[PDB]
Amino acid sequence: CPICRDHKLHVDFRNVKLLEQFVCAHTGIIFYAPYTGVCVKQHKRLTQAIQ
Amino acid sequence: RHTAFVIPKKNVPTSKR
Amino acid sequence: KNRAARVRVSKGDKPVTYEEAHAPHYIAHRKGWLSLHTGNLDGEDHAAERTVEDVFLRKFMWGTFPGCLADQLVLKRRGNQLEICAVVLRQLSPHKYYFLVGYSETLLSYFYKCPVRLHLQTVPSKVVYKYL
Amino acid sequence: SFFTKLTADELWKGALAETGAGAKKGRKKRKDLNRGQIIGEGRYGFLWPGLNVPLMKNGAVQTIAQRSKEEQEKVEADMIQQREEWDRKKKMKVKRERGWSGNSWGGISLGPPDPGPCGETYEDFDTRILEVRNVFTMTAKEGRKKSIRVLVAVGNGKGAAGFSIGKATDRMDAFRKAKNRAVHHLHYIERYEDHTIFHDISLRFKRTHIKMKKQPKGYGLRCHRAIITICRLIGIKDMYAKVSGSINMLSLTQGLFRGLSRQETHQQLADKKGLHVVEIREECGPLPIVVASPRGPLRKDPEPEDEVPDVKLDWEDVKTAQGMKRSVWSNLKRAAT
Amino acid sequence: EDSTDFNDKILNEPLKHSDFFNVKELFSVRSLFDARVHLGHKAGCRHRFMEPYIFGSRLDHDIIDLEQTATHLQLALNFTAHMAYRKGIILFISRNRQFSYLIENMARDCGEYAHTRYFRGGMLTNARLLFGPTVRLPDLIIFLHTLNNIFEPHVAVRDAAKMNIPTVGIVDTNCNPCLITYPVPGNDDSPLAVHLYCRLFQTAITRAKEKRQQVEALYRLQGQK
Amino acid sequence: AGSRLETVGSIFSRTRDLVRAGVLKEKPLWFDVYDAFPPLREPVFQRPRVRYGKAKAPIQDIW
RNA sequence: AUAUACCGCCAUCUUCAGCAAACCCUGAUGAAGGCUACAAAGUAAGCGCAAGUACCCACGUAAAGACGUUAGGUCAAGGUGUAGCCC
Ligand SMILES: [K+]
Ligand SMILES: [K+]
Ligand SMILES: [K+]
Ligand SMILES: [Mg+2]
Ligand SMILES: [Mg+2]
Ligand SMILES: [Mg+2]
Ligand SMILES: [Mg+2]
Ligand SMILES: [Mg+2]
Ligand SMILES: [Mg+2]
Ligand SMILES: [Mg+2]
Ligand SMILES: [Mg+2]
Ligand SMILES: [Zn+2]
Repeated sequence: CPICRDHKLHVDFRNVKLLEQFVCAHTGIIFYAPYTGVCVKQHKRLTQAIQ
Repeated sequence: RHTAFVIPKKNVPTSKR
Repeated sequence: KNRAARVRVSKGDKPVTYEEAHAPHYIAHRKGWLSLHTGNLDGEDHAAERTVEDVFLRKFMWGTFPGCLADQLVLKRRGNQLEICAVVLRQLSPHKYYFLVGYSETLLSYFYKCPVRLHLQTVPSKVVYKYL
Repeated sequence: SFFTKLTADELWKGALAETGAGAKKGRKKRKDLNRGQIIGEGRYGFLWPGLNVPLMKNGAVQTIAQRSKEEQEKVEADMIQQREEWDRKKKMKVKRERGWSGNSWGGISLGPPDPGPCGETYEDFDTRILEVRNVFTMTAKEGRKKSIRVLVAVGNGKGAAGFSIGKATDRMDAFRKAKNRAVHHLHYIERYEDHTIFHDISLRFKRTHIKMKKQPKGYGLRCHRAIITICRLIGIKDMYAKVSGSINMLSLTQGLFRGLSRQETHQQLADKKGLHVVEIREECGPLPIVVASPRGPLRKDPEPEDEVPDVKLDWEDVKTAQGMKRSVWSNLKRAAT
Repeated sequence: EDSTDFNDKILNEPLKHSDFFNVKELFSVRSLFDARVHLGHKAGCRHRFMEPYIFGSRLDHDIIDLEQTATHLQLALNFTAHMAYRKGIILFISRNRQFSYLIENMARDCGEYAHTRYFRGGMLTNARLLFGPTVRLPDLIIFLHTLNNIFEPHVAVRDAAKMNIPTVGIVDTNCNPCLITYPVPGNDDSPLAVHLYCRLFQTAITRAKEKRQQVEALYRLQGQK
Repeated sequence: AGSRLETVGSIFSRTRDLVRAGVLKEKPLWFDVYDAFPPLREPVFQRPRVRYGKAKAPIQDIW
């Protein structure tokens, strides 16, 4: 998936520029996993880091 | 397998009067 | 339908030379012969021997100058001289042409026991008469 | 016998059998064997001065020499390796970006249209295939004749887009005809805020029904895959569309362009009625947003307020608003489009 | 630096005047009436899109409202003059064989082009193949007759619109004016009417060309000094 | 070049829109003239229909 | 062995005049279709016919005769793909 294919992308609550890519800029909702294709494991880590 | 292969080519300069 | 020595019509992208563009019924009308000797004149002999020699010389030159010949050979015989006129391309270096000329003339002179000469005319590319 | 041998062209023409009755009514690859061969190189490994080796060495003319058995083995082995590498490159397969499905032509890009004769260019336009069909016609002599019919769409992503059909015996010729012709039949599509349509569009073209809904930003393209392709060429980012009746690709494409080209902008509505066009957004509260004002005089009499509008409603829209629409296939999660 | 002043004094200046070439002095409702421009075809031949321009029917013979003819003719002549002023290519078209010779002479005299012969398929939509890749198409097409000789619209009306070429056209009561850019309702049969049209367009084009030379010459004299 | 869809709008609207969209690099020679002195009616293609029922032509007899 | 993998050389309609790239237009941009000379959408390189040439003429006779049709004929002219035999 997009997160797991690049080992230099780190899902961290401080790396906000990466987290913004998984949030809708118009509605503020977090994209569901099939939208971007991230696996369930990384989608949970993204949801926790975003929160 | 897949066969919808796009292969672009152009005619040869063999049309000159 | 007749087939012999006919380059058939295509999509207009096949370049043909002047010789290739004329069917057999144009021989002596619009195109000449590729070999001239006295063997086929009335009352002359040794037509069979001249023919075998011509067939060999064409194969020899084709494989001796691979990818260089831009047209068919013209074979001429006067007395016991044998002149080979060939139109070649300008891809090989001149040194290799001079080597192959000195090599082929000498080898053929000893093979057919007669003075053989090779005249080369170079062209930048195969002369196109029409696109069939 | 030396006199029974033939040339390479004659040998390949026979072995390939590209011509023949078997290849006429639907009833092996050539290899150039003179490719890596060097004039003068033979099995015995002789070094001919002036042919396969330099004529002069150290200012002196070289003499006839012959490579040693070991040195000739390396030359032979090196030539076989050079052959495998050359052949390996051909077996390498290019990574194709598939279209709607793996083996379909639909959705695949064809690149920009070819530059016109008068130095005209179309680098700003992208081309997409919508349909490839093998059409057959019966002829007196040959019988069942095979041809190709292609439908392609072009667009610059900024409102200018068009489509065209291409027909030819060969597929690549049909591709050329279609995309070069489409760039001369361009529509201009008005876009609201450069991302959606100006209003809901509902039309029928022949037997194909298309219903399009204006959507806010971030909604995406939730439409028939062919409509998604065309919307990307036009520059529409957010829209919902539903296709009903016949799903004929050509009628779908032609119907889509008719509806999108016949839409009324907000400025055209303001000029036609001589009134302000005011937009109300729930995210902006009761703030009235004027989107268009009439360039001519402004009317003084309000628009008549009919207590009950006599507009025809779509049962699918009403049934969905009442929570009575039940479908396991609606509102499914999908990849970003 | 100097190009903007050129295009501003020569190309943009005439577009700021309602009648820069004074084409309203070339005709009047009376002169059109004396040329029988108001006589139309019988009511049984009327085209539906011509009803707005018809004053009425006098004993089953449609009468063309010359008040509208005058306003349409004013716009058509004004547009033709501006295009001649801008050095546009003007092509006259007409399949009426009674006036073929007249129209070809008028085109040669005003320095423009005529096509009164059989119109071959693709003269406009396939011109680059018929003439050459660098051929320049007409900037304006003037139909003195919009119908071909089987009483159908001349194919060039459709093809001029396809190639986005504006068209001026005399439209009789049996003609279809929907695709004509500047239609002029009028009689296209009587020699007096056709002769009047040829004089008006020829004079409008000749004046505009002389005006372009007067303005250019004056612009150059003032430029040096 | 210009769109050849002669039944979609008019030569003016099609030209104006393609000029906006940057498709046409230059405006044609006639565009500025049309804009300054437009025709009374925008030349839009229309399909002629026969009249049915009680529809009649509004042409009156001249007496 | 396979002419039903083919080159090569041919039969046949042909004692024919048609074939066709590249475009354009019509049919709502469907499979498809495209002429009227007081002409109404077709333009067409090239190929064939024709013209030239051979024989005693400009006549005649030869020669020529495209694209396609019959998986037509020939693996036994020669060559050759595939398969098979190698005391
Ligand atoms: K055969
Ligand atoms: K054989
Ligand atoms: K065999
Ligand atoms: Mg025969
Ligand atoms: Mg697959
Ligand atoms: Mg009339
Ligand atoms: Mg057979
Ligand atoms: Mg004769
Ligand atoms: Mg014969
Ligand atoms: Mg002949
Ligand atoms: Mg058989
Ligand atoms: Zn993952």
